[PDB]
Amino acid sequence: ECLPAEGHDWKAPTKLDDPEAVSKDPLLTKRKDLRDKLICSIDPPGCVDINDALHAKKLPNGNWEVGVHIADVTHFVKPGTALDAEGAARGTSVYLVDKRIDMLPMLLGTDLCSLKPYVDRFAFSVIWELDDSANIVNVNFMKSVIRSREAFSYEQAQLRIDDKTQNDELTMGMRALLKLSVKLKQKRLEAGALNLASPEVKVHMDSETSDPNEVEIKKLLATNSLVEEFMLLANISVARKIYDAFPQTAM
Amino acid sequence: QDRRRLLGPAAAKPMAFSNSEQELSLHTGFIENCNGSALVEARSLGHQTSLISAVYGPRSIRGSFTSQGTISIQLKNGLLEKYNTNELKEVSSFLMGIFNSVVNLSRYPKSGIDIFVYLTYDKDLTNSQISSLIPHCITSITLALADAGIELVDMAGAGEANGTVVSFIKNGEEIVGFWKDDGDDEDLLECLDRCKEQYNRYRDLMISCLMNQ
Amino acid sequence: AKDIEISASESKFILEALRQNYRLDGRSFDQFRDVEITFGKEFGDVSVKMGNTKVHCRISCQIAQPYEDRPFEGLFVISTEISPMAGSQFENGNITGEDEVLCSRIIEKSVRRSGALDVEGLCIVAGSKCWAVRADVHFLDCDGGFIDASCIAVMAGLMHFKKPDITVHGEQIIVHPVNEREPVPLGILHIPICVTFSFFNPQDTEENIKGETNSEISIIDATLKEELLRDGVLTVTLNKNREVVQVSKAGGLPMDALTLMKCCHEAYSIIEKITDQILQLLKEDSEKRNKYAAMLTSEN
Amino acid sequence: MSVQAEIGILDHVDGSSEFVSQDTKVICSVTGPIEPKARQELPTQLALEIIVRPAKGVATTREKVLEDKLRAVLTPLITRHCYPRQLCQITCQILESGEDEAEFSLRELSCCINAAFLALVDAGIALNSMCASIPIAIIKDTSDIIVDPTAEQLKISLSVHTLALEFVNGGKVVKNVLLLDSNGDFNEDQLFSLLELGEQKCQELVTNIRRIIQDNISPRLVV
Amino acid sequence: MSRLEIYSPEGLRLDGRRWNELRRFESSINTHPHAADGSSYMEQGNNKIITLVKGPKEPRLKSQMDTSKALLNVSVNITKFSKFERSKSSHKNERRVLEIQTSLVRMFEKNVMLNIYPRTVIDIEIHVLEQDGGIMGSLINGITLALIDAGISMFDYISGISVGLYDTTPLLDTNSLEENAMSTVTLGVVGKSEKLSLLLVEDKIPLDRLENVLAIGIAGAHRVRDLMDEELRKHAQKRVSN
RNA sequence: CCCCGAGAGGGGGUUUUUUUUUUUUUUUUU
Ligand SMILES: [Br-]
Ligand SMILES: [Br-]
Ligand SMILES: [Br-]
Ligand SMILES: [Br-]
Ligand SMILES: [Br-]
Ligand SMILES: [Mg+2]
Repeated sequence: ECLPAEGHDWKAPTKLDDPEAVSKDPLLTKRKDLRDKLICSIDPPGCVDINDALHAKKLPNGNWEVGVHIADVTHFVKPGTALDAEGAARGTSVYLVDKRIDMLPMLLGTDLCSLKPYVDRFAFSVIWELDDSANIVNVNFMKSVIRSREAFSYEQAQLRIDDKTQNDELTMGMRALLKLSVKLKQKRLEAGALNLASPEVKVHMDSETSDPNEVEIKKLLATNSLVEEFMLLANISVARKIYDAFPQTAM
Repeated sequence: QDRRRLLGPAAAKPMAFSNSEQELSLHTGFIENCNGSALVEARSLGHQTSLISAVYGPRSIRGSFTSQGTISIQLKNGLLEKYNTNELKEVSSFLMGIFNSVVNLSRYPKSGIDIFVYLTYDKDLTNSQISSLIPHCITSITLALADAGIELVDMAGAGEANGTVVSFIKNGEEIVGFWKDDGDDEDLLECLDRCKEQYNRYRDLMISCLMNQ
Repeated sequence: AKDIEISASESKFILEALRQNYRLDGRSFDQFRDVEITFGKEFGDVSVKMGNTKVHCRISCQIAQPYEDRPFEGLFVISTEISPMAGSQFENGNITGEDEVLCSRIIEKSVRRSGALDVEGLCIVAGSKCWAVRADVHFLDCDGGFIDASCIAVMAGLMHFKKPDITVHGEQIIVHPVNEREPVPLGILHIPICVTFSFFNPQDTEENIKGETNSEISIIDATLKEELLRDGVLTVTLNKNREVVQVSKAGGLPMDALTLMKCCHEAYSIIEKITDQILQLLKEDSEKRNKYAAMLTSEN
Repeated sequence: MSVQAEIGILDHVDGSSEFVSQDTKVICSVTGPIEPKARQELPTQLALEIIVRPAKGVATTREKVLEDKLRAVLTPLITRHCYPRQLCQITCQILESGEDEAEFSLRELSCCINAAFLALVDAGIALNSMCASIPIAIIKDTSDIIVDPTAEQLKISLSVHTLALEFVNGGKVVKNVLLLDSNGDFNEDQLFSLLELGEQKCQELVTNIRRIIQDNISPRLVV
Repeated sequence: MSRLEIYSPEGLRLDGRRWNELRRFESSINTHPHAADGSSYMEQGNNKIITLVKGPKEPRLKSQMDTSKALLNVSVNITKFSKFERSKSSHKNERRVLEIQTSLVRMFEKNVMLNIYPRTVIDIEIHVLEQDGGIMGSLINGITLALIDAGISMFDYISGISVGLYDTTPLLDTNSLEENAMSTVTLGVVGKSEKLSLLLVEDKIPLDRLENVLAIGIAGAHRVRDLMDEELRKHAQKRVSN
């Protein structure tokens, strides 16, 4: 019942200054507009619950503009509600080969909050301005509204980067992300980052019969290092900011 | 701790340790600071007492007007044995009633006679104890008042017997104060006789002190 | 005590000026005085200035033992003893007067009771040894606004103060001097700021009790002259988290509830500017001490 | 002896000052002559209300001694017979100790004397003469006499001294020794060597004070 | 975190009341005729308050005398047996109590016509026999009643009330248990008006909830005024009829 | 202004306190 009354036909307002939309959401004026940006999501094949979304542009001053966009779950789950209560209780959603026990309802996690492509979605965006050596010059945090250009798969994203046939603005940004990913991963390891390993097997259930028959191994593509490096970068900047604001109760 | 005294560190804890009928001494007028003073020392059995009395008056009272004088008595704890402030106040009240029957207040209009009794050294050597100190207080105050030159109807003295204290005047004919804690039942007559004997002895020594000294 | 004589002419003039949207210092009714914060050489030394109003706060701490009731919490006290230095109107050591006890209680409910300071982080060894933080406010010069000035002085001091670092070997406390290792800052849960409103009745009492249209005047952060001619006081404490820490309208001129709410919202805009201001002056002070530390090591 | 002082910094007081020596900073205020309380009244002379506030904590018996010694200096300085049955409030707020207050009160006392004098000058109260106070100390091994010692020097001292002299004739003639507070182990030879060097640095201080007073007050007056 | 049902889903509280119900309110006038010019015995819940008004009369010291108005004094005696756990120390000189006394004076200085009683003194003695939340509001009602009994002129009633805020649920007239589990707001409303003589918030309250809490308190205080007025007219009729 | 007297005399106009359901691997996307 704590879910939006609209349901699956919920939609971000076309205009962020519309009288009706502002009347219902007075915080909408603080919402930035990044629907002009080229956002894409790199997640596993059968991923419907998308949390992150990336983009990259080259600023006229030679520096790069990197933006990590995270699902705006806070806008839907409010403290005190039973939805928030159950969310805190579960703590996290468990992942099995069989099923997938969600922390939040399907309508919220696999649709509304999910940064699906081709649709306007609310998001909490973190935008950096960094040089070619991946050094942060400045960082800004802002709640925004985006529209994902395409929801890539890890194998699909890697092929589009390598083929060299597609040189569209999106792919050019994806390669820029990977190039900056190498720089960030380099500096991090030099700083003393660990490189542990435990690539567990993936149960390839026979999609022609019923019972599982094949056991393979998941391979780490360069796109996995792309996403990992920018997720870490996002978490670090946020950690510094929230601790500066709340030095005594920072999660 | 206190901003007016030096009581030392707060984490400090006080040191706790493990396990004739009466002999009198009287002196008067040794305190130049006041109008009258007395030193009363008594030694008997397993308890000795050395207390000092000091009379300040008659001095000014800047409030309304009174045809007679106003007496105040305050007992102070000494160095050794301590007593409850309540208990010292109670004895003070009991002493005020006594000397309001003896002091010729009519001779001191709009004046104040403040009597201080310092329980300087009260040793308890037994290897409500305040009842045994009362007769010595009355003796000190009487000596101090007489030494001060304050008019008295008669030499007020007292005695103590089994927690019962009674002060006499007029050769023991009448009573100016009666005090009784603990004790036994129907022992009034015995106490009156024993205290009158102490009263008589104390009065003789007091007169002997006020004259010869 | 020693009184301040106010003529009928002065009473009528200042009140009539308010009726014409005029206050003597030239401020606005909703205008808070410019707050100047100066840090001394030592940590915990802060000087707050609002116009002519001058207050000085000093934060200090010493090793002490916690109460039996609270073995995990440290000790924290706030002193605000007045002196004739702020004016002969104040009696030396008068800590029971109406205005004194109020001010003392406002600060206490704003900082102590509110839990602005993390007293749990003042504990060294539970039920044995802890830090005892002391905030001493010195009222140098009075031109009104002593509550607001004190609350800023205490908070700026607590956020600027740093206690000596401590390593613990069981019950053996190794107190590192500032020469050995750097001192450690205090834990601040929130930053409470006080804003005081002064009320004036331009008419008579009858029109205040039974009058239809309300006409009572309210000004923010009154000076001494405005403070001596007011009919009611309101002190509201908030923080950047948009929450009311405490509100105290202890009697005085009866005031409309909606007007009191308006004051709380007006005060929130002020406490936001003040809080950010304090933080900036703390950063620059830190940058100044570090730049000198670099120029001292380079020359060394 | 590189002290620094300001005059007339407080608004709601007849006179005020802020004296600073090294790390010792004291602000003082003076109101008077004004109406005295009945218990303060002196039939023929001026009554002095002297208050000393510590840098940390509340006023204790320690500051009560600072008030008493400061009284011994200020009392003969003021022409008290000019103000019969009248009061003069003198308040000192020590802002910074400049010394280990748990061990010493030397620098705070000298700074209070100098500040109180300056505040009396600012307030325009009848003074019989001028005055200056300096703290002196004698070190352990070297046994040298250090005028205006630092906090670190005090820690390793054998004796601590407060010297306040009364000057007349343009700050050249020592009228009297208002206060000499010597504490610790010392001999007669050390005492007079202290008094000889102490008088020199005191005379230098008065000259500096006279400069400060004229620099601040002259712009207020007319030519 | 409270394990007790402060406000059940059934809309019921620990004592049985709903969110907008006052406690048992019983006033009493002229309780101590031989001890004061005016007197009132207040029972608001488990709260028990004796209020004595002595005056207007001659000041005991001519030093403390105003020739333009009467001197108003209030002394609150919170007895050591007011709570469940007996307090060892006295509260006579407690800074919390001095503020309460000061607060009450500042309230009635602008209500009691002190100007028509120059060169006199009005002494208000209060004894709190039992305490159970909202003691400040009960103190206000006790003084207002006692002052009226003394025939001392005032412009209007001053009714006191406390309102708690349990997360989002406002609770009118809080007891000790509720005050320990949430922030409360104490109001002092003048007559039937919207004007507050006393606004007291000592614990944290969101800025958005404060206006609504005030609205609840003012409405509740008006009911307290009606009960005070009702009981007063009743006593008036029983006396004027003889 | 008020009180007093056959004759413009006198008296007053007030001075620190209701806060505690404890357990075995890094990171990223799921
Ligand atoms: Br679901
Ligand atoms: Br699209
Ligand atoms: Br001590
Ligand atoms: Br604790
Ligand atoms: Br002004
Ligand atoms: Mg993702």
